[PDB]
Amino acid sequence: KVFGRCELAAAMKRHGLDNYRGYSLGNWVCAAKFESNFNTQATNRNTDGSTDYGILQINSRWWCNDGRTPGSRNLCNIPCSALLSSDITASVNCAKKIVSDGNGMNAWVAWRNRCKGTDVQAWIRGCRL
Repeated sequence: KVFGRCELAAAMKRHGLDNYRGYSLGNWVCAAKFESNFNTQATNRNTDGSTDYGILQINSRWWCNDGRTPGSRNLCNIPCSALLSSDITASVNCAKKIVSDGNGMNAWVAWRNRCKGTDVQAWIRGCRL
């Protein structure tokens, strides 16, 4: 599924991500925009042999099981394929674990390089939330 911007904002808010770990909704929408272009089906191989999955590009070395990643810990206890569903529940639940792991949203490369420190409120401008 390719979400619209406000569509994803609404879903993320319903699932409790606005201000989760102190990260405003705009931070999570900006992260999704630059990680996946709001596409639940997005996948991208990493050099270490892991792959990132879904709207928040969750990695198969630590978080989800894809059956082909050396060193995989599956800390979200989910198949990586679950993170590609049109239903974002699994991605949200796993993202909550990741952002709680110590370094906050810095886990998300694209957030750190493209969202952190910017006017992230713009990402929810116009939305009825």
